[PDB]
Amino acid sequence: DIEFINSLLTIVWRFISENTFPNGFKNFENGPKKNVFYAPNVKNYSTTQEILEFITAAQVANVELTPSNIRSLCEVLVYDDKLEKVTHDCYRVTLESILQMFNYFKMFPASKHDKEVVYFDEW
Amino acid sequence: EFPSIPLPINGPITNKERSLAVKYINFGKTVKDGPFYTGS
Amino acid sequence: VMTISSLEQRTLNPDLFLYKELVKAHLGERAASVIGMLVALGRLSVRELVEKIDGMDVDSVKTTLVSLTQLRCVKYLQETAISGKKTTYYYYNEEGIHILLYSGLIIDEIITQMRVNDEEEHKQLVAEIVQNVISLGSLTVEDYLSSVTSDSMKYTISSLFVQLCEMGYLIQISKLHYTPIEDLWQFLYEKHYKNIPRNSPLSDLKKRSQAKMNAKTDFAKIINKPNELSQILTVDPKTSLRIVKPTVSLTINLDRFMKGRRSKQLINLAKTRVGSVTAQVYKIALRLTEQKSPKIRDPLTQTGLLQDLEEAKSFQDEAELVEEKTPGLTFNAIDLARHLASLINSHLKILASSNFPFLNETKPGVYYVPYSKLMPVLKSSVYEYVIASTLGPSAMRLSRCIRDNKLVSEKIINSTALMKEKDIRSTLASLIRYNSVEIQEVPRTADRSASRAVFLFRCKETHSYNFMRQNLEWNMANLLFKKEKLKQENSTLLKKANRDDLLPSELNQLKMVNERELNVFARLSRLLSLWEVFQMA
Repeated sequence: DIEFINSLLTIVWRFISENTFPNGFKNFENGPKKNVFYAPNVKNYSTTQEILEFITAAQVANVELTPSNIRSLCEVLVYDDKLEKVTHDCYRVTLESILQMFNYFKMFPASKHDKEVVYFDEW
Repeated sequence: EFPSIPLPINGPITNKERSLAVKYINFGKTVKDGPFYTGS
Repeated sequence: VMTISSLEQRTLNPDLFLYKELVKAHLGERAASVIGMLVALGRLSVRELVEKIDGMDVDSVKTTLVSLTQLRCVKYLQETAISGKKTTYYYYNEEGIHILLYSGLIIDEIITQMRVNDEEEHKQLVAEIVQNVISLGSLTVEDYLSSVTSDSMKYTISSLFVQLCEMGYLIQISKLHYTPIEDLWQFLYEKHYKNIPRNSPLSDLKKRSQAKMNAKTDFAKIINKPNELSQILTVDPKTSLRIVKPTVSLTINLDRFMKGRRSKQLINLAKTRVGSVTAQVYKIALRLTEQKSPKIRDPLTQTGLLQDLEEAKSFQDEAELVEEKTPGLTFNAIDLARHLASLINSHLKILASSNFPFLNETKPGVYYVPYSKLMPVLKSSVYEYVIASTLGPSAMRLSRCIRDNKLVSEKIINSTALMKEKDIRSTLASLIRYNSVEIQEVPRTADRSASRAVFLFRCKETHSYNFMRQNLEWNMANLLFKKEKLKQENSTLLKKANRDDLLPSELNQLKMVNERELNVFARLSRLLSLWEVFQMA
């Protein structure tokens, strides 16, 4: 509570997104993700103790050496808003990477008549 | 009014499909000017 | 007092106000009066309508039933009694009301369905006959071609006419679709039960296997005759061009249109988990397998099923056998999904391993799309993105972690992702009101109190899917009612705009209400695209 949970979630999502997907092909669409992974190979893996190594590479100077309980807690945190967690713990960031940058919802809202709110006042 | 509450969106202003509503109102006018109407 | 926020239609009219507002803007006001009594009462004859309207007579009721039969808005059902006196019966038809509901989205997909001949024929050849079929109902060819004079280009309609009925939409007229769903089964349940003579009981019934299996057998060719049929198609005259038979009249089918409409939600799921080019090859592999697909729920289990658990268990198992044994839909090989090499095969393997339940179940190497095992994932992947879009992403994380386990306790949510008692217990009260929490308390007392009790939070399905469906239906009913209310300020403007086909205050009156009349349909199309998923199983 409350900012370091968001900090740890940001860095583990960044590490998953840079581990299972290439780096310089997310912000543009020039043959996306190298035609993603060039009709993808048999690589298709995830961290499996590598995420705790990326944890260990940079920490706060206090008692936050968590592993094997807050690991699973953040895992459950990342299969109820993001990554599907199929077996071999395979993690794909395909929708959260678009939400970080359902589409084309710009130019909202108006200061005018009906829908343009249609919510409670039940309808 | 009484509700002003967080963002019922999927209601923006940029149509991009104005001719689709033209087809809607054209169908409405052709059913309006049909042989059978059963008005009043 | 000062009821301007539209409170007077709160607790008077769900689930029939939509059906009354779709027909009031299309078929006058007298058809709304009978369709508000067919829905609100059930089955009632002609004179039963006359003694219930209080304001129409037999000359007025029977005039409007023809106009509702032309748009197939009323089901016929003639029956009799045990003593005689055969009379006529009428149901309300929801498929015709849905035809009136979409009505331009039908001519949105049918235009963007043909090949290379683009923007020289889809403006007046097909777009003027399909809307005439939707508007005037059952049409034949000889009554339509009498409207044109000096028909030089008279075979140009025939090439687009044999092409359209080749893959779907156009169909032989309703000789079966005016008969209801339940009486088609009930008359078949009896006419193969009364011909079996007296025999051995064998646990006193036994025919509740045999005869009803027989019924299932001659259910199969009742639905299959309004499909791709060789009676109207593949007619080859001598020393002439291929044509279909123009004599009998033909209508549209709202059975291949819905499975062609499900493909848009399939593409919207395909935007998740993969990119764009691979989504494009899944798009073309999905479009090649449209018109042979298992449709949204058959009339076999729509009604008459008394919940026989063996039959209800075996119906979803035999649908898997229909899905596996097709006349060619399972053959999604390389030579069939690249024309209409190994790189697309690798993309298709990524589709097999994408772990959403599509393009799975492939032993030999030829792939198939599991329509039946996808529908809870389709109805749940879009249900979560509406609480997230409207209510909040924290409420979406909560409503997903209710389902991440089964019946989460009190002190288990605040162990996950967020602290206690700040907005965890605040958005629960914002989700009980939408049938998405379903609290269940157990006490240790003897009178079931609330102080000495604990709460149990299980996300009960088929209550969250129906409440949102009724919500979307009543938003649609809201949106067309306000549109026909602002038309009352244009009865002296739009009717008077016919003698000429500048007073600049009318520039802020006539050409200001026009886009105000367009942006309600512009979002009604999105209401339609968001509502369809809860009625495709």
